[PDB]
Amino acid sequence: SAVKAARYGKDNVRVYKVHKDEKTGVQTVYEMTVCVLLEGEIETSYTKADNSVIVATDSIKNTIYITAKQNPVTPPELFGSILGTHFIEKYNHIHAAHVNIVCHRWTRMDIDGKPHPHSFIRDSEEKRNVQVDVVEGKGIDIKSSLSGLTVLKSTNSQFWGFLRDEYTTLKETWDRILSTDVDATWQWKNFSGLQEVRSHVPKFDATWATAREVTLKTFAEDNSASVQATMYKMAEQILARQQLIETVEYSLPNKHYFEIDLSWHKGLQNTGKNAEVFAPQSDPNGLIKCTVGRSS
Amino acid sequence: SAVKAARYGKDNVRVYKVHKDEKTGVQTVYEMTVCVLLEGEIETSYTKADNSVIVATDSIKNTIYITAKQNPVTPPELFGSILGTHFIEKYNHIHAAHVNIVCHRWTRMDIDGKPHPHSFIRDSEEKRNVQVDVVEGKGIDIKSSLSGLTVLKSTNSQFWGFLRDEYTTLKETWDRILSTDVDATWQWKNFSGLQEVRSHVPKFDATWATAREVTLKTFAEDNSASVQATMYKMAEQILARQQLIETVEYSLPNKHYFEIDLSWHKGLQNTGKNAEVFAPQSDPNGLIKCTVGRSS
Amino acid sequence: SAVKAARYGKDNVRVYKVHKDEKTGVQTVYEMTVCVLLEGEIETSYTKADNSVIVATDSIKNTIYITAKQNPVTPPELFGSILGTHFIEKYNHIHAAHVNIVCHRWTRMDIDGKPHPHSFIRDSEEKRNVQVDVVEGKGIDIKSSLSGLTVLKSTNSQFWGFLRDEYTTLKETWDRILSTDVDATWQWKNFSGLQEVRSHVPKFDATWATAREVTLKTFAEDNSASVQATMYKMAEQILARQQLIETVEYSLPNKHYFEIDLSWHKGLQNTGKNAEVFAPQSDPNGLIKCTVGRSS
Amino acid sequence: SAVKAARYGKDNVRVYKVHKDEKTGVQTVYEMTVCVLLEGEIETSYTKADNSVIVATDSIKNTIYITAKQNPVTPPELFGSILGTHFIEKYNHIHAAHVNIVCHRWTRMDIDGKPHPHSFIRDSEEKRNVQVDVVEGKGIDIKSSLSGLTVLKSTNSQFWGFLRDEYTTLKETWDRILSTDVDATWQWKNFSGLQEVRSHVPKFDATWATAREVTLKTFAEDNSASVQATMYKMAEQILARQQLIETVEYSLPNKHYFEIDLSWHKGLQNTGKNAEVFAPQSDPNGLIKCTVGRSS
Ligand SMILES: O=c1[nH]c(=O)c2nn[nH]c2[nH]1
Ligand SMILES: O=c1[nH]c(=O)c2nn[nH]c2[nH]1
Ligand SMILES: O=c1[nH]c(=O)c2nn[nH]c2[nH]1
Ligand SMILES: O=c1[nH]c(=O)c2nn[nH]c2[nH]1
Ligand SMILES: [K+]
Ligand SMILES: [K+]
Ligand SMILES: [K+]
Ligand SMILES: [K+]
Ligand SMILES: [K+]
Ligand SMILES: [K+]
Ligand SMILES: [K+]
Ligand SMILES: [K+]
Repeated sequence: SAVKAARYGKDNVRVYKVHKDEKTGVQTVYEMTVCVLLEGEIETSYTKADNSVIVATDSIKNTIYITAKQNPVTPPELFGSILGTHFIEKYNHIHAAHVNIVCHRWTRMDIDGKPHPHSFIRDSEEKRNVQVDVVEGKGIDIKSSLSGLTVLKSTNSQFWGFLRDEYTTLKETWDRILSTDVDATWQWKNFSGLQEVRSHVPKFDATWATAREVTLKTFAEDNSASVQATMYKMAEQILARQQLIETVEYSLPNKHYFEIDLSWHKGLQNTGKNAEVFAPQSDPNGLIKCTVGRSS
Repeated sequence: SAVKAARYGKDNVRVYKVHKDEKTGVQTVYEMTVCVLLEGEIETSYTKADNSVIVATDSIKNTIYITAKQNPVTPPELFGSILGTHFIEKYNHIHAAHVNIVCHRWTRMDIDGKPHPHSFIRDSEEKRNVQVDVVEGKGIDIKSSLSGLTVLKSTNSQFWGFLRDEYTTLKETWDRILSTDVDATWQWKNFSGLQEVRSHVPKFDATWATAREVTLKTFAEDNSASVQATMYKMAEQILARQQLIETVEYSLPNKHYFEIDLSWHKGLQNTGKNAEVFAPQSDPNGLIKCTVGRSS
Repeated sequence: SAVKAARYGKDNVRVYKVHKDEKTGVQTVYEMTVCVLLEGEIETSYTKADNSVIVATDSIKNTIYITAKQNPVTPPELFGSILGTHFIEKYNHIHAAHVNIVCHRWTRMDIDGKPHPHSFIRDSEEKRNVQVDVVEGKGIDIKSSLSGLTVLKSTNSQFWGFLRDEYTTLKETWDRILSTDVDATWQWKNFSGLQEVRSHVPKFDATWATAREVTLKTFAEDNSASVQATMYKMAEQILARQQLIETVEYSLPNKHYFEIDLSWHKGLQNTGKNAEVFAPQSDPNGLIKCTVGRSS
Repeated sequence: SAVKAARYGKDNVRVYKVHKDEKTGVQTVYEMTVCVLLEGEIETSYTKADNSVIVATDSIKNTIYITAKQNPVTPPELFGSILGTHFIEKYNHIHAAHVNIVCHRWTRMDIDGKPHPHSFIRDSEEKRNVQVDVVEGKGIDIKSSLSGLTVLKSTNSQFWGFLRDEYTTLKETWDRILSTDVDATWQWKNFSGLQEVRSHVPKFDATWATAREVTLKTFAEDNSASVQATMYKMAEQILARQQLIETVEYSLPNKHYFEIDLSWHKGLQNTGKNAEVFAPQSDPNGLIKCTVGRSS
């Protein structure tokens, strides 16, 4: 027995930060949940009860608050990079910092057609996330993503031409409902360190916007041949609009809505072109995944 | 031993309905979760294993789909009334139908500044609900509500002047964060039956809008003296804008955001007027309730 | 507009307490989640921004910890009564205290066939709860319950003889699966105050045990004619074994397990007497309720 | 743009299976949730709308039921291997099958001290899982695990000697509460195919038992120097008791229970050796991970 891999830290650290413009009086809020796990020469904490190598997770928690107090918390890619870099620069024996950040939505309220200076609404459970891995001597690897974006289209979704054998019962369809929870991730080119990350700061919010916009427009306008075909179109467009991204990954559940045959009741017609009332299925659900990169 | 009270039925029935305009091609979707519990001369099903008095919950499920297929599913107040009335009119021994409906949000997508004809987004977990109790010989009682409306204001919330004794540690404040999940219910005047409910149909969507609008504006503009004082203002305004409502009830959690003293670290100032980074508290939470009616 | 009803306090207060026997070294842990809402002459806090009538919810939180420190936290019926009584005795303007307690399971671990002195396991999400309403001049009303007790029987459950009409599709069955999450509540005779509650302390744990035992044995041995018939048998037995209880209420979901016809695949037989593989249904679910009292 | 990676299938497929002994009348139930994702020459389904390469996820669902009907569903390692092998043997273009199975607990009820023939109870949310990856030409890789095993010890947990600097506030302790949700995984040596997996069937249940037993005993008896030190002891013991396992991985959250200083209230002593009432913390939580292998 020997330690082959190990990391530890503090998870689920909720953090809120407010910015107050003294000139305009407008306030802006940010809320996130942070997790920081460290790697390094810490094996002895596991094998010899040597806690001298342990930067207490409680201390990691304090550090998250302190860093948020002295640095911008947005874009999350930047905050994560600053936070991760701190650990590998401050502690000689810590060689990797793994920072995950989940950003919660606090959209400014519009009252009587005017943006309110200090009132916000949680419009959607959709999240914007980042996974920032700061590895000593190996720069900063960043994976940005949007998740929990739940959508549905009532038509212009099809699924036919699939393999049919003795295990097949699914009927081909040229008009079905398509609903999913979008989980899209774009992996950035490795960054040499904080300076390079900072040099590209504007691209983070811009690329998130691009990803979300491409996602929504493609979902709404593509007369889908399958979840697979539609998600690929999203990925290729995103790669074409941001050269600093290496790959785009999508994980999409096919949240099924089943037709309900009611012909047994007074010959009521509710299937095919007559389908109006459907039964949303909680489970099971198809799960379609794809990682798209640039061709050589 | 004897049955003092009893009701049974089907809960968590997911229902989706689509409307397709053949003229414009625009489609509109509706999704809800329905629960129908019946009351009546059914005691023998419990005491003598007499299932002859039982309208199978599976049949109640079928009835929900059938009713949704042959009637409008909006406003929910109407659908609930139609569904409830069906049970007490169809079965002589059933004297009460309790219908609960949770409406899920499927907001039409805007693509390139134009509303899309058949694509929707789940913008928020906020729900619009109704509890419709159809009692034979006693009309229809309806309670409408909005829930899961999560908001936050970064200032203009205060709390001072409260009772202070040996159990008190809370410091008075003239500037704090206020965040809550709004659960507001407006109880309608009893309706004599389906005809009367139908005669007031336009008022349901209109009153829901009023309640939501009053909620948001009051929350955003009231320099709150307490959750209690602010919620009362919301209630009185709603009662003043809809004569057919008898009471307005609010249940609001005070989702605390605690200041974080960081002065122990290099004299960092993060409290009082210097407070920027806060610790959102998952629990516990204050819970403030109030039912407001008209004065005599 | 006027306040018709109002209550406020602190919800979701997590509390852990440990007892350490200095003689044996054996430690025993207790964990619960408490909610205390107060009623009284507090209308002005809502109508006039008068916080002088408000016992801060933060103070209510402190009081919960203090009371747990100076009193037994079990049985929950007792702790709830002590806590509720404190508020109506300490504050002249507070006339009702509503205490809800959810008790979490921390069962002592058995290691090598011997009970461990200080290690515990969360065996099941099943909870033991109490709702204690202390009303000045009207004694103490207590509702005890067990919830989250999930069970399943693979046979000896039937359902036939139910009403059949044009809305019915359910096939009669003489052998089906029955699974539910038991929520059982026994309402105690009103107690005049703390002294009377204390005089009956042993009966609380004893009655909870009786309720759980009757529930499990009846569920396992009754060749069920319906959920209704089986739950009634449980209720009548509990009432017969504890004279101080006035009513017993059950709320049981019928968590359906559907047969899967596989005859389309190589004539595979998986229905009726050949049924082996089933599809558990997440939703919808039947919901059966009954409140049983003593006959006159 | 080109597909770099892709897999798809059906997730959250609930499955129940019952075994009925005609001789004794004793019935035994099994319930699980299955996910099967396939890999292979399917890129064209994403890039050219070529569904001919798609084995419908609905068909994958049917296959799960069929396989469960014609094969043992336990141990899960075996069922997963059989199911995964089916896909790569049946479809020439499918080269990998990824099978995840979550086993739910249905423990036989004991009534009056006797095991009941057909009644079960969900004793704990603890799960037994497997991840079976069947790769054509590369055998079968299996990762077995237990998760959701929630435990707590009230003493014999310590944490001192950790790094202390300007970010540290945590006080050293020689007596604290330790609670966690155990997630333990043991990775098996690669198996050449179904025959080899079948040849080791008895070892699966035996090793799961060993892992659970070592986990519970070590947690209860180790006067813990840290979560790190205690989890390592568990891992090394498991590796020493099953030669066919290559690594053991633990992921443990440190679910904090904070002391509550009540000295501000009548000098009440509730800290240090006087600590009785604690505040369980929902978040944040430490997260400690380690993968232990055999030394060379
Ligand atoms: O067991 C522990 N391990 C840790 O790494 C730690 N950090 N703070 N408290 C802790 N406890
Ligand atoms: O036990 C049952 N009670 C019911 O009321 C019912 N309705 N459908 N199936 C049922 N099973
Ligand atoms: O708005 C508030 N109402 C209350 O009753 C209270 N108690 N503590 N803090 C509070 N804030
Ligand atoms: O879009 C889809 N992709 C699939 O792979 C599939 N399988 N069944 N239905 C499906 N729909
Ligand atoms: K370093
Ligand atoms: K699918
Ligand atoms: K009737
Ligand atoms: K409060
Ligand atoms: K009083
Ligand atoms: K039912
Ligand atoms: K193959
Ligand atoms: K920790």
